[PDB]
Amino acid sequence: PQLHNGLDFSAKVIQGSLDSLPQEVRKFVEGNAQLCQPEYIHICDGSEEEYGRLLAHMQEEGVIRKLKKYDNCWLALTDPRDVARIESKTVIITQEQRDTVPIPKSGQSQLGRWMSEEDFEKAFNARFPGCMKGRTMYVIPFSMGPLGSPLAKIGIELTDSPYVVASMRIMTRMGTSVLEALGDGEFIKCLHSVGCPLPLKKPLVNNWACNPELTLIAHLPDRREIISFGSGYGGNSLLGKKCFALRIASRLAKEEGWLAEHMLILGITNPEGKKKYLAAAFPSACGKTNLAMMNPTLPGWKVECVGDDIAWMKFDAQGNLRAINPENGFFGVAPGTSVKTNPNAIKTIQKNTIFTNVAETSDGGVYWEGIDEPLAPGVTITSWKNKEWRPQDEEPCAHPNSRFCTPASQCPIIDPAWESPEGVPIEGIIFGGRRPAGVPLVYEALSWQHGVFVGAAMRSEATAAAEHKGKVIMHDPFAMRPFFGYNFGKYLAHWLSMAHRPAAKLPKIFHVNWFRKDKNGKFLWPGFGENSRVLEWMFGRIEGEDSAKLTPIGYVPKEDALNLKGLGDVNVEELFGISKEFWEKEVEEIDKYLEDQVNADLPYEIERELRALKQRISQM
Ligand SMILES: Nc1nc2c(ncn2[C@@H]2O[C@H](COP(=O)(O)OP(=O)(O)OP(=O)(O)O)[C@@H](O)[C@H]2O)c(=O)[nH]1
Ligand SMILES: O=C([O-])C(=O)[O-]
Ligand SMILES: [Mn+2]
Ligand SMILES: [Mn+2]
Ligand SMILES: [Mn+2]
Repeated sequence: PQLHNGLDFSAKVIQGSLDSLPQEVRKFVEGNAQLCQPEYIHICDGSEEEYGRLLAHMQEEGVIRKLKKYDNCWLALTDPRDVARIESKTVIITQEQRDTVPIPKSGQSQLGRWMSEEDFEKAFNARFPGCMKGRTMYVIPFSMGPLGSPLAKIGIELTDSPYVVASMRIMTRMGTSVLEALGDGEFIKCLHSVGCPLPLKKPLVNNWACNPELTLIAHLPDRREIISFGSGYGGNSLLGKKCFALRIASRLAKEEGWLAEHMLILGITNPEGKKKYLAAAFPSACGKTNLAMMNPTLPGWKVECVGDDIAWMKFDAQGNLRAINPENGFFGVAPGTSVKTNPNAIKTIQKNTIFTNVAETSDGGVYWEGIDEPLAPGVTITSWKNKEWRPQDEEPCAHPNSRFCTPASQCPIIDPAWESPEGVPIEGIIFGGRRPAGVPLVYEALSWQHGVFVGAAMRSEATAAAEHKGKVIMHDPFAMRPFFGYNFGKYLAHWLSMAHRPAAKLPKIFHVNWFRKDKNGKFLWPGFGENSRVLEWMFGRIEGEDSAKLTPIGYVPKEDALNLKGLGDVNVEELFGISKEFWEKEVEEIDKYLEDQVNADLPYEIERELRALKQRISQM
């Protein structure tokens, strides 16, 4: 079948067989092996023996360090330039720009970066040829969602980073059994490279292979391809997560009639023995993980975690909105995690966990801002910059977007239906973001269409999860601004169309704000475990309790309708204060944003809600 072989990479396979691969999978492996020119090919089997060799490899290359204080925990330190997502270098390629983003009326679009095929071809050909020279190409077969389940989606990620392989083993279901389930079926093509071919032209920082200058994360939904170059950080390199399960999947969901959202899924049980499931979309670094693992302070209440970041939802034959968590672990923000804020996370991350960019203690432990644990005398701290660090410096010991990567099955409060292929029934959806002023603690939408408008109007302070600085209040509708895989106007019409479904049991929609501050600049709400008091009110509202009061922005709890026992000091007046002056400016900014950014793709029912809210505020 060949004249000089040349295209047969069988001699370079150090684990597995190209013969054992399905036809379309081998073509994908061999085609990119010809282009990237790796020295070795490793077909992953997901075994414990393989994971051990990958760790020892990384440890011999100075990529990770063993945290001897815990059981099978490891620390990785990255280049300070490769620490988070880069929204400005995350592009979607479609034939028509209108399929990716609405055509803005004035400025440029904030709802996604579109790039033509012709432009991406030039960018691709300038990066990937020979990019894996001297390195191993790992072939990761992985499933998003329970293996063998009909709703699960399968991908193949090619990467030259063992750090990516080890993280994908935690965050997805990967190995030989996925190739057996895939067969000749369709799979999502994922290609990743750190962009540092050997021999090294440039010296690496902290032994972290990356190419910041050429970083590009590209999505080709028409070709079911994800192509990532230059970055090793999880959001850019774990292509099953944000790239697949949110950006690519949101477009497939639009085409197939389901939903892919940036949401946690939890189950909450009340003292009367009743349990309901809730989903919550908060922007990055705005509280999803802490809410989904919450230890409630109300007696008789129990929270269980289905997932903390991504939800795939679909109406069943009975009209229930059912959700699954397609992920296999948690990729959570480390700073702020303590026994008092998220004790269930502390119990989880003590074994089989990979930490990135946190501080190391001299006795083999971890440290970060907000850990709230004193160290023993003589224990010294090494910062994420691999330097000596004292508590009286200015640099934090851990990067603000440092992460743990831990298996979901180790969480003490993991929900017993978290791997159920039928999903869990959602009865409530929660929106919310970081708003230091104006936005009350919690309110309830007036209808399904008003609730969609509430999601579309979400604003929040910038965080360390992306490249945004200044804590400026940005728009982040549905917490999905960095993750839309298609036109945001069509996304809104997709959400609105669910109210047309026959026998659809539409959940209630709430909006919360844990982050409101007083005149002094400190938080008015204790949050974390105390957020169970807000969830209690939502639970009763779903049951139909008459505990709400009508306001121009929606329903708020009645007086003495929230359980505030054990606090008392809470300035309830400022937690639910609705200033006409604040909200007149808020609707103006929402109006200017929706008019410019969504333009002719803005559904009329969203504009009608904007006009209705503007009228109710003027009547105050
Ligand atoms: N004041 C206050 N801070 C909170 C609360 N919940 C979480 N935080 C802090 O906000 C930061 C982000 O919390 P996470 O739960 O990790 O945010 P996330 O939504 O899961 O973010 P991603 O994983 O990037 O999607 C953490 O450092 C927490 O300490 C809260 O209820 N009140
Ligand atoms: O990493 C995440 O979950 C993010 O950036 O939202
Ligand atoms: Mn997230
Ligand atoms: Mn999280
Ligand atoms: Mn309608």
